[PDB]
This record gives sequence, C-alpha cells and structure tokens, in this order.
Amino acid sequence: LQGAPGAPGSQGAPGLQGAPGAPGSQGAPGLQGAPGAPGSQGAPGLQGAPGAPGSQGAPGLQGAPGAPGS
Amino acid sequence: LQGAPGAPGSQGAPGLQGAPGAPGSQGAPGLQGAPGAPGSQGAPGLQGAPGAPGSQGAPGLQGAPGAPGS
Amino acid sequence: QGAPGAPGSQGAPGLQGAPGAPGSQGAPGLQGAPGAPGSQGAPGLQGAPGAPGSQGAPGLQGAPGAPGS
Amino acid sequence: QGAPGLQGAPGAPGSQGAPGLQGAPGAPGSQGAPGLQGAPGAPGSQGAPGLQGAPGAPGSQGAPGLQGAP
Amino acid sequence: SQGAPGLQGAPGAPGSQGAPGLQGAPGAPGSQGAPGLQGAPGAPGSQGAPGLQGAPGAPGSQGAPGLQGA
Amino acid sequence: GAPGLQGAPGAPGSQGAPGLQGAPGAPGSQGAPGLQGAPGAPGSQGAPGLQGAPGAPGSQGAPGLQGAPG
Amino acid sequence: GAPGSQGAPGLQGAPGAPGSQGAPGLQGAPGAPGSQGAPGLQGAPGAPGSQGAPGLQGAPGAPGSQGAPGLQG
Amino acid sequence: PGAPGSQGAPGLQGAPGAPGSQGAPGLQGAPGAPGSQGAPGLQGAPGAPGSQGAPGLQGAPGAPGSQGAPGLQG
Amino acid sequence: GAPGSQGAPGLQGAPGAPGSQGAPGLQGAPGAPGSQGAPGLQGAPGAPGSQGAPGLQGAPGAPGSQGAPGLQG
Amino acid sequence: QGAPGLQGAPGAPGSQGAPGLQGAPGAPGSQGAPGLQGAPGAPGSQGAPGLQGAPGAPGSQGAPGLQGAPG
Amino acid sequence: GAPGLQGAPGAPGSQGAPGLQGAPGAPGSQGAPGLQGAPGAPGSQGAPGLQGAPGAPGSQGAPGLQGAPGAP
Amino acid sequence: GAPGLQGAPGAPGSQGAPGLQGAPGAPGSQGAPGLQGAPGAPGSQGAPGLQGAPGAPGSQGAPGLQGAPG
Amino acid sequence: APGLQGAPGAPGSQGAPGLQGAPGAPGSQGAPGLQGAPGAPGSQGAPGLQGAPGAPGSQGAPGLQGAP
Amino acid sequence: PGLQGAPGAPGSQGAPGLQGAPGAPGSQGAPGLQGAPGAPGSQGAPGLQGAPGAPGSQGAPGLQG
Amino acid sequence: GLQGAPGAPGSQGAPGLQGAPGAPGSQGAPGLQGAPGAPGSQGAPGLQGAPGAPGSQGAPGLQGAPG
Repeated sequence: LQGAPGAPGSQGAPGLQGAPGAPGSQGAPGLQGAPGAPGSQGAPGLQGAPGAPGSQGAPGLQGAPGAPGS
Repeated sequence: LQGAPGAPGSQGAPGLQGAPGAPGSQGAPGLQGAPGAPGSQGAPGLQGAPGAPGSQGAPGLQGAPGAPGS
Repeated sequence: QGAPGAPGSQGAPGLQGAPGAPGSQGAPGLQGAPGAPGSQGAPGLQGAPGAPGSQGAPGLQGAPGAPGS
Repeated sequence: QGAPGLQGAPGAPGSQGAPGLQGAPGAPGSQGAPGLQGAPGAPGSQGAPGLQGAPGAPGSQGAPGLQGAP
Repeated sequence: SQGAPGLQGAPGAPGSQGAPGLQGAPGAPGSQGAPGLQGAPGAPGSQGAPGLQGAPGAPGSQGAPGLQGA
Repeated sequence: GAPGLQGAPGAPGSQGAPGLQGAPGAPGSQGAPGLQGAPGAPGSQGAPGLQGAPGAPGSQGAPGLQGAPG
Repeated sequence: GAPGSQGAPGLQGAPGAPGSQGAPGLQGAPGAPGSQGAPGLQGAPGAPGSQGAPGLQGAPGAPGSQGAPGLQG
Repeated sequence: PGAPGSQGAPGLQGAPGAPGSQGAPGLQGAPGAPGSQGAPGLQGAPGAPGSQGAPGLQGAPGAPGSQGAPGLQG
Repeated sequence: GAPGSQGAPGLQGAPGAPGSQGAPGLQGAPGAPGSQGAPGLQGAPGAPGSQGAPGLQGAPGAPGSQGAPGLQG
Repeated sequence: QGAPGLQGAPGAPGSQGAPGLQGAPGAPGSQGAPGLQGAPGAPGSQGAPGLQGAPGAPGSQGAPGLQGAPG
Repeated sequence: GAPGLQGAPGAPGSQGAPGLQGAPGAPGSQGAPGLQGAPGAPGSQGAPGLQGAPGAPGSQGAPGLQGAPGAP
Repeated sequence: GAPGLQGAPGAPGSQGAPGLQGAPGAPGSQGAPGLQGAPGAPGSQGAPGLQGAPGAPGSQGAPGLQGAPG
Repeated sequence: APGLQGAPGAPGSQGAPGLQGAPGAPGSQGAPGLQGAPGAPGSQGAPGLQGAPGAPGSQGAPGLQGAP
Repeated sequence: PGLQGAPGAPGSQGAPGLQGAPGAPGSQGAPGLQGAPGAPGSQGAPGLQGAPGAPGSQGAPGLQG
Repeated sequence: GLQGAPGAPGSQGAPGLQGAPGAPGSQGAPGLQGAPGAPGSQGAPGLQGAPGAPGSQGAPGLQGAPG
C-alpha cells in the first residue's frame, strides 16, 4: 500500500505571542503646582493718622496781666 | 503498483507570532497632585490704633496764673 | 498501485496564526504641573498712629508785668 | 488483513479556551474628581467695623460777663 | 481486504484557549467626585462704619472780659 | 496484501490558545476633579474709626461778670 | 460486482458563528462632565457701595462764632 | 466480482461550517463617555469693584476762624 | 472478484470548519476634561473697596467752636 | 485498470485570519483649565492722608494779643 | 490498465489577509495644563489726605485780636 | 492506464483583515494640550500714602500789642 | 502512457521581499524643554528709586529786631 | 509512458514580501527649555522727606529794645 | 520505468521581510513656545524724598522790650 499521504500536521496557531503589553497610560496626578492656600488680608491698612492731634485746652492766654498803677 | 508507499504524514506547523504591540501600564495618574499653595494668605490686620484717637496731650490752659492788679 | 504522497501543506507550514497581546505604548504619565496663583496678602498701611500732636500748649501769658500796686 | 494504518490527522495542539483578557487588571484611582482642594468655604464679610463717635471732649464755652460788680 | 489505521497527530484542542496577560480592567471609568468646586462671594469683612466725633465741645472757662469787679 | 486504508480519527484540534491577552481593559483611572476649595473670610471693613471728637471740654468758668468793685 | 461503497466522509465542523463577542471597553473618558465653574470675578459685594469720600467739611456748627469782640468802654 | 469497498459520500470536505464570522466579528460596544468642559474661572462680579474712594470728606475738620470776641476796652 | 472501488473521488476534504473566532470589544467613546460645572457660590471673589469711602467725619467746623463771649463796652 | 481518477477540488482559502491590529483612535488632547489668576491687590493707587497743610488755624494769623486800639 | 493518483495539488491559495484600514497603533491623549492669569499688586486705591491732620496753629491758636487799653 | 488527479489540494493558512481595521489616528491631538487662558488677576497700584498738601494756610502772625499803642 | 504533471513549488508566490520589519524609526521630538515663555513682565530688573517725596524746606530768622 | 510533469521541489520563493516597518517617532524630546517668564521690575515706591526739617521763620527776636 | 522532471522552484525564503527600514514615522516636538531666558522681577528703591531743609523755622524777631 501507499501510506505516504499524511497531509499537513497539527499546525501551530497558538504558538508564539506577538508582543504583549498593557497600553501606555500609566501616570500620577501631575507634579509641582504653585502658591495658593487662601487666607486673610487685615482690614484696616491705609493711612493711620498723620500727627493725630491732641486735646488743646487753651491757646496763648493772657491771664489777668498786672498793670502797675499803685 | 506502488509509487508513494512511504509516509511523509502530517508535520505540525509552528505557531505564528501573535499580534505585536507596545507594552504599557496604568495607575492613579493626573496632574497637580502637589498643589503647592505657598501663597498661604495671611496678610496682617491693622498696623496702628483705630483712627489713632487724638485729643491726648490735653495741655490746654490759660498759661501762667492770672495775677492782675492796679 | 498508484503513488499518493503526503498531500496538503504537510510539512508544518507554520506561523499561520498570531496568538499575541499587542500593547499600544508604555506610560504617558502626569502632564500638568501648574494650577495655583499665590496671593499672600500684604499688611496695609498703619491702622493709625495713636494721638500724636496735642497742640493744647498754653501761651503762658500769666499776667506779664508786675500787677498794679 | 492489516496493513493500512491510515495516518491519524493531527488537528491542533490548541485548547478550547475563551479570550482571556484580565491579565492583571486593577491599576485605578477611580479618577480624581476630589482633586485635593475641593473644600468649599463660602467665606466673606466678617465682623463689620462699626466705628462710631469717639467722644473727645464735649463743651459749652460759658459766656464771660461784665455785670458782676459787687 | 481490511487493515488497521492509526498514527493520529497532535489533537491538542479545537478551541480558543485564552489566558489573560497583564494589567487591565479595574474600575477606571468611575468619574467619582464630591468637592466639585466653589467660588463666588469673596466678600471683604462686613462694612462696619466710618467714625465720627463722639462728643465735640467748646473749651474755655476763663472769660473775665475786661472785668473789674465780682 | 494491502487493504483499503481504514481511517484516521481526526486528532481533535483547532489551535488558537490566545495564551496571553494582557491589559484586559481600562486598567485604572485617577484625577478628574473640579475647581478649588479652602476659602477664607476676607478681612473686616476699612471704614473710618471712632473719630475722637474735639478736646473742647465744657467751658463754664468763662462767665466772670465783675464790672466794678462796688 | 460493485466498487464497494462509501469510504471516508467529513463534516468540517459546527459553525462557531460570529466569534465569541469579546470584551468591550468602558466609557472612553467618562469624566465628571460640565465646565467646573470657579469663583466669580467679583461675586460678593463686600464693599461695592460708597467708594469715594462722601463726607463734609468744617465750615458750620463750630465756625468763627466768638462772642463779643469788644470796643471802647 | 463483489465490492471491495470504495470511498464516496463526502458529507463535508472544505466548506467550514464552524467558522461563523472569525476575525472578531463585532467589537463589543464602545460606551460613550462624558466629561467636563473648560471649567470656568472668575465669572460673576457683583461685589466691591475695587475702588474704595477715600476717607469721606471730614465733616468736622477745619476750625472756622472766629471773631475772637476778646471783650470791651474802656 | 472485488470490482475496482473508488478510494478518494468520494471525499474531498472531510472536516474543517474553524469555528467561532472571538469578536472584539469596542472601548467606550471618550468623555471630556474635568469634574462637574457649577461655578459655585462659596469661594472668595475678593470685593475690593470699602464703605470707609463714605467717611463723612462730621459736618460742621466742630474743631473751632470757640465763641468765648467777651464784651464790647 | 491500475487505478481510477481523482479530482482535488481547490483547498486553501476560507481562513481569513488577522495580522497585527489597529488599536483605534486613542484619545484627544484634553485642554485643562488655565493655571490661575496672577498676584493679589486692590487695583488702584492705595492713597493715604499725608499730613495737614493747615497748622492749627489755617492762615488765620489771629495775633492773639493783637492790639485792639483801646484809646 | 495502469494505476495513478495525486493528492496535494488543486489548492487555490489560502485567502490572504486584507489587513487593516489606515495605520494601527492606538495613540494616547493627555491633560492640558492652563495659564496662570495676569497678576496684580497687593494694595488699594485712595489718597485724599492733603490736609491729613492739622498741626500746631502757625504762631498762635486762632484769631486773637485782643489788645488792651494803651492809648489816651 | 487510468491515473487519479490530485485529491487533497494543499491548503495553507489563509489570512484576513486584522480585527479592528480602524486606523487609530487617535481623536484630537493625543496629548496634554495648550494651557488655557491665563485669568488676569487684579492688583493695586502705587499707594499715594502722602498727600499732606491741601493748600491750607495753617499759620498765625504774632500777638499784636498791648493795644492802642500810645 | 501517462507521465506526470508540473510540480513547481511556488513559482511567483514570493521573491519580492517585505519592507524592513520593526524600524525603531528615529527622528522624533516632543515637550522641547519647558515652554516657559520667559519674558520679564514689566522689566523684572529691579527699577530705580521712585519719585522722591520732597520734604518741606526749613528757614531761619525772617528778621529780628530786639533792641533797635 | 514515463514523465514527471514539472518536478523541481517546492520552491516557496520566500514569503514576507510586502512591508515590515511599523514606523516610530524616534528620539523623542526637543530642546525647548525656555524657563518661564520673569516679572515686572517692582518699583519699590519712592523714599520720602530727605530733610523736611523746620520750614518756617526762626527770627529769634532780640532783647532790651 | 521512465521519468521526466521538468522542474520547480525547489525552496525559497526570498522576501524574508527585513528589519528597521528607518523612521517610517516620527514625533515632531511641540517646540519651545514662549521666549526662553527665565527672568524674575525685582524691587525698585525709592528716591529719598526731596529734602526741603532740616530744622530752621522758629520765632521771627520783633523786639526786645527795652522798658
């Protein structure tokens, strides 16, 4: 008999994986930001009182001047 | 009679390289994960008396005693 | 009788099918640094200099000249 | 009478599996919508400086007269 | 007449054997979030009041306008 | 001598065997927030402070009358 | 006689049909929608009222209002 | 002569029933995703404009010079 | 005896039929950047200016007052 | 007769596989939000009362003690 | 007669891969930062203090015009 | 002399359109785009903290004289 | 009588090669340094002394008589 | 009788005959590197009052006359 | 027992693809947007307020009261 005919063998589909790997996305929530951190200002911050004067009870006052007359 | 009585049979084919792609990865990404906030607003309040209430020295008076005569 | 050889692609043609897991890329990580102004306030002008002055100074005109005899 | 050992056909050295995708899942942060600053504060218009009359020195300035001769 | 066959090749499996590979599906598309945002008032400390002269007056208390008596 | 070649049980096989499907899908998220937070109450109003009224006390001694020794 | 009868058939195989519908993805980037608003430029009227100097000046009330200036006698 | 036993009746030969769609027939649904827009910043200015004028004109400054009112002069 | 029996013209390939070849999964359509909108009302839009501008530190010439009522003669 | 005929009806096609794959459109540039506003300050000339021009009585020159010409 | 038979011949060529439309390689986007806005100088507006706060009155408090009898 | 033509046409592995045919050509730009519009922050200008010049004549002369220079 | 048939392995099947597989494909660039846009917004260089706030003068004797 | 048709062994002529280049960007990264802007030369206000002293009239009246 | 072998290609791997044709693709950088040379502002001094004159005011000279 002629047993030569054997046809293709158990061909290899599952053999070998092309190139595995997750997609490229990995990261972290960014990096250095900038100043912030709200706070306060301090309300009354304009000219205070240029020489805020004081109690002026009486100016130059001629107190009962004496007039020598004997 | 005869002519191919051998047995070349079936030869198991090799496995094709799978689909190749660029490996990657994923995580907890983003941006501004370090919001610095050195602004830290703390501006001071007033830097002096409220209105700098004057009328303070109060040196007012006639002057020397009022000693008249004649 | 007859000469039938091993027919078909017997000799392990091979690499017919790709059993892979192709990736796309590696890792486009964090992107943006910025995102905060910085507005630390400043101490405004002095509240007020409390009570400078006091012009109350009298003239001291306390009966100049000897009082009349 | 025996002779023709009809060559068995190698089908495939594969396996009856299903697409196995979840190779190593789990690299999340569930996004970041709470982005480290949310902290709504609703601040504004603190204590009003109801600055008012600072009484310096009320007065009348009584009237000197000439009709006190005894 | 009749013989005996055999010589069956690799019958690995008529399947699709799927083995997961590496890092994939967790809970990425979750959106999430709570501190959405804030912002609007920024109201400076309530406008308290401008000041006023609390108790003005008229100084004096000497008089004696050309007085020769009392 | 050599009978009809009986038959080859087709070795059950179809290959495939994905084997590795790394990075199944959406492998983790992070960073999808809103605006901001942590606002502070702006400093109080900058209105004029208590105006210390004039240091003009009640003048009462000014009335001296007098006028003549008798 | 006759050439015997049928020797060896085949039946390919039962239709797998559209290959097993694989694993779809999830929302592409299902981020929290809507432009996140920020504080208004000048939201709260902390002090948009009188922003000048609507005051007065000291002519009246305590003006040059002395008593008797004096004269002969 | 008889019947040695032939080979016929080929039920199926190369018309593959099993292959239905192959090539990953249909990519399973791609869920449309939402997302925020260009999140607005400063919008809304019903506040102090930023023009605090000045200390309202001092109502009671400027002692108006008086007539003196010294007194009689004999 | 044994009339010539065909041993091949009958069949032409017997089985075959790959099967079901897993369909793929479309990944969700992307979204958009950020969290929700709503500019909000609890920030710090810093109203500058103040009602210290009103001022109005009195009205009359309060400083002077004077009025010491001398005589004239 | 040594052998009969045969007919090898063509066999080869019908195996539409798949070489490497596209991956489809990854994602578009996600414009964020702009940084944040610049430094602080109440826009304007932060003026402040300098000082008086009227030392006490402005230009009154009262001459306290001015002669009343009491002839 | 004489024998004879053949196998493998007859194949029409396996259906080749049409491939993929366009180019593969799913790209990946990223998050744009933003611009820090125009700045400002901490301070305020104002000024009017020209007569900020009166000082000592010239050479005397206020109009005196006092005199006293000195002539006949 | 009757031969038998080919009976087992050698079938190699066919190929086809790989899976997702969509050329990625990813949406938009595939990156962190340009920074958004810098929000112009306000800010004060030069603080005129010194007016001190009202044209006021604040001044006096000198005690005139004893009176009626004779 | 019959001989045999043509058995050309794959005349014309191939011979044309396929473009080089897997080029690292050089010649790229991105995120060129930082795009900081350095320009000092307002002449970063410290400015000079701002307009000097002139102090008031000072004057001695306008005239003294004392003893004539 | 007697022939082999056209037997010369199975010449494949090869196989990978269309294209192999996936392509790639190359040497990522460009110079750029500006450094971010500066700021406005912050005029630190003027000074003030170099010598206000006593603008007036120190007549210094004499005596005994 | 005759045989005539007209012939056939025999065996080949001619195409064999190749490796790395050379930049069949490229990444153009976003360039250097802005203007390099990172500056930073600085504070100006203040002109010493124009000195009017150090203390010279006083009491104008009138007389010395010979009496």
